[PDB]
Amino acid sequence: MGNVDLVFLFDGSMSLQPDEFQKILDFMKDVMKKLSNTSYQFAAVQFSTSYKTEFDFSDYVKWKDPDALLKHVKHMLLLTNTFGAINYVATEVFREELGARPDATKVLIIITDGEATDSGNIDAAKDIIRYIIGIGKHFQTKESQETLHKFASKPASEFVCILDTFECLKDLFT
Amino acid sequence: QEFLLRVEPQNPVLSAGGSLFVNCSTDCPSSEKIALETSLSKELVASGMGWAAFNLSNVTGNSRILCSVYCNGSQITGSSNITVYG
Ligand SMILES: *[C@@H]1O[C@H](CO)[C@@H](O)[C@H](O)[C@H]1NC(C)=O
Ligand SMILES: *[C@@H]1O[C@H](CO)[C@@H](O)[C@H](O)[C@H]1NC(C)=O
Ligand SMILES: [Mg+2]
Repeated sequence: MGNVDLVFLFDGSMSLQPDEFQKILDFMKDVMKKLSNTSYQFAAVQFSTSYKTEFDFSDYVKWKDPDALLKHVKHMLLLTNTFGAINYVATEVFREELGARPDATKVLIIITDGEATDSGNIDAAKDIIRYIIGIGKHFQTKESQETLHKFASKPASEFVCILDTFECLKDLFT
Repeated sequence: QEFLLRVEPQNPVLSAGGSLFVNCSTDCPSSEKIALETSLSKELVASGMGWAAFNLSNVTGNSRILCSVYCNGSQITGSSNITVYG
C-alpha cells in the first residue's frame, strides 16, 4: 500500500444538530485512531459559509493525536458552501508546504447531510478520491441525494454511505 | 449591487410544535438559487421570481434558520430566530 493523504471535510452548517456535529467529531477521531501508524496522514477542514483548516498534515505528523488535534473545534453554524469547500481543499490543503506528500494518493472524506447552498464545479478535485459519509435528517432527501452525487466519486455504491456504520470506508484498510 | 434577503416571518415566537411557513425573498434583479439552511424538516412549497417559500414541520424547540441567495454573483444571507414556548 502506497502513501495516502486523507482530508476530512466536515459539515459545520446550521442544518446539522449539535449532537450530530459532535458525532462527526467523534467519528473522525475514531477513524484516525484505527489508521494510526499506517501509510495514512491526515488533515481536517470544517466547512459552512467559509472554510477552516482545523489541522494540517504537519500537525498530524507532530501530534499523532486525533483527540488533541480536534479538541479546539467550534461549530460554525452557518451555510453549506460545499462546492467552494471541495475546491478549497484541492488547492489550499493538499500542499507540500502543509505537509502533503506529492507521491501520496489523495482522499477526501466529506461528512455532511448532502445539501449545498452554493454552486460551481469540482474539476480541481478530479484526481481526489471522494467519499460521502451521510448524517442528518436531510441526507435521505431527494435534494441531498441529487446534490451529493455531484461530489462523490463513482460509483456511488462504493463511495457513499452513512456515518453510523461507515461500511464504504472499510476498503481503506485492505 | 447591494440588496437584502428578507426572511418572513422575522424572529417569530410561537407555541406547540406544528408547522411554520417561511418566505425568503429579495428584490435583487435576476437573483440566483434561494436556499434555506435549517436543522428542521423542510419542504419547498412555493417559488417565484426572487423568492422561495418553505414549510417547516416538527418544530419542537427553538431553532435558528438562515436563507441565502446569490445577488450579482455574490452570496447574501438573511436570518430568523424561531422561538418556541411551552
Ligand atoms: C413571498 O414573498 C414575496 C416577497 O414579498 C412575495 O412576492 C410572494 O408572494 C411571497 N410568497 C408567498 C408564498 O407568500
Ligand atoms: C436572531 O436573529 C436575528 C435576525 O433577525 C440575527 O440578526 C441575530 O444574530 C440572531 N440572534 C442570535 C441568536 O445571535
Ligand atoms: Mg447545511
